[PDB]
Amino acid sequence: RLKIVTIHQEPFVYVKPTMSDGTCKEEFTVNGDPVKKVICTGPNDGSPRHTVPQCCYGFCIDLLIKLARTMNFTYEVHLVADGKFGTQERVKKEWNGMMGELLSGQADMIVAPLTINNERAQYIEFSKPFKYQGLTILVKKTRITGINDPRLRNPSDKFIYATVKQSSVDIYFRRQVELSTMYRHMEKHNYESAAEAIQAVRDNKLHAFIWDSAVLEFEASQCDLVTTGELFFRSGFGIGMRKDSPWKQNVSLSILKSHENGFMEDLDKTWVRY
Amino acid sequence: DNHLSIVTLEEAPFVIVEDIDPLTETCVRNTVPCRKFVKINNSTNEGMNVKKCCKGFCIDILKKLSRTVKFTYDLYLVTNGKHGKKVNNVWNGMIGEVVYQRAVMAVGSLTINEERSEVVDFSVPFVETGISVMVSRGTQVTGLSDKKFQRPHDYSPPFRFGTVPNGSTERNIRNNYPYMHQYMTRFNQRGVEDALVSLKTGKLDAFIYDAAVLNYKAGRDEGCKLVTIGSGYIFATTGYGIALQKGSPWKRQIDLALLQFVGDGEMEELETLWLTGIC
Ligand SMILES: O=C(Nc1ccccc1)N[C@H]1C[C@H](C(=O)O)Nc2cc(Cl)cc(Cl)c21
Ligand SMILES: N[C@@H](CCC(=O)O)C(=O)O
Repeated sequence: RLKIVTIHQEPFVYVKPTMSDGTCKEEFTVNGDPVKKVICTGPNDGSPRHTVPQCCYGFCIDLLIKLARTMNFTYEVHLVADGKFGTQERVKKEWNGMMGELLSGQADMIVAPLTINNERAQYIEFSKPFKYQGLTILVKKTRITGINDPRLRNPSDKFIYATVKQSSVDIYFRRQVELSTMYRHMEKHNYESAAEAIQAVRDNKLHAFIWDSAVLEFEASQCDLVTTGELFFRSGFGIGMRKDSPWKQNVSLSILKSHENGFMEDLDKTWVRY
Repeated sequence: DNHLSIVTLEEAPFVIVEDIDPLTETCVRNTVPCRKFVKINNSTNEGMNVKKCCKGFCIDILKKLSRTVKFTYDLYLVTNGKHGKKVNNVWNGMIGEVVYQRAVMAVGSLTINEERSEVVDFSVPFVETGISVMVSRGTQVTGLSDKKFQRPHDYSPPFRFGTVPNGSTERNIRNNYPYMHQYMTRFNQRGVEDALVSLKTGKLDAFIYDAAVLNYKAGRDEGCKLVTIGSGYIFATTGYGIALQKGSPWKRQIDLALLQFVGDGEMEELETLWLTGIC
């Protein structure tokens, strides 16, 4: 049985408690199909982290079930114990989150919206992307062309834009010299969570929210808000495996086959488009 | 040795071929040397390598990889076919050049798909692509699965739609939708420019083709009349990748270098420099 690590990240992985008999509540998609759910063990919340069975489903779980059937492997799913995707932190840096669990052997496969980047690829093997990634901008149903719009490039208090404090976006902007002016503007307005930032766009307190395009398109599926402009800072989400994994070739070939036959587009229409 | 044979193929704006300055015989500005084999006549296979110059999105990527990965190269334009097709069990095109060890890598608008990945290794995708559908503004098509495409003779008159054959897009249609594929062949287009003219003049209702190229053409279309359905919607999302020989020693550093370019914002910048559209 392959040990799969995942993380709570809607709409790719939903995490919900089991029902009172320990099963997962039977539910259905917008297209009218039953939601496939797997039990995923993980923490519940300087407090003890009691690990309990929970119900996991979404884009990434649908993909896992496909891969498992297609490549004839068995699996057990758990939620990353420290709640993190995976950054190198110094104690001699060490990987936390899903990256550290994969490298330590606590997981054999990362199945999650794990952004492909150079730092992680130095240490692990990514598949070909199962979903292409980028940033976009969430606004009230307001035109912004994207990262090169004058109201972003030349910021003023008349048009407030922000992201999530300490997020990957926050870090990414701090890193590029050319984004210095936008970074300092966001720094004055960044929110503690995505949910709060999205609520502030609804309430005309934040005019534009810079965040992952898949999440933001998922959000615009409620609609008073919309995504706007061209995507920017694009990359992809891939399945993560150790360098030695005998699965990596067929995992990546299966992902190509699922893009090419429309399986992946179906996933987008079930979980991201509405 | 770090001097590599690399094959490419003209397809603007990814690879743009220009004539060399004949006095100086040196490529300047943002271009690099690239040669093309041209036959003397139709009686024999004798030919000459013409010295030409190449530029574009993929050429800037090649130049950056040459610097960071530390190699030099002899860039040539493929003349045995185009991107890559298996004909009578023999790959031609850029894929064939790599499969048969005439090129260490293939750099261009080369789509990553499953069948090509069985015979070559691909780098990480360095730009997103897939299949899009271009129409004249107002033509209604829901997507590839529109029954105007799937069951074309359910409609009178039938929808007129085609692709440029022998690439990844036709391969996908042929595999997924056999009735649609056999129907489209009568609308096969010799190239993208032919197809765009056929669309603008009403001789074709839809043109199905590589998403990166179609969305670049829509952005440049005089009058902004040619559009990709959805709003640049991409079916069968994939990417352009560098093709390398199976088990190539260069793949790891190429991969890491391309991801470094992403991480430093340079791919975003290249995308804005070459692929921006007026429309
Ligand atoms: O930065 C974050 N989370 C975060 C939130 C609050 C504080 C710190 C971090 N998530 C990003 C990056 C994450 C990754 O691959 O590291 N993938 C990933 C995938 C999707 Cl689908 C959406 C996002 Cl936003 C993200
Ligand atoms: N980029 C395509 C060619 C154009 C197409 O068929 O869409 C390929 O690599 O085959």
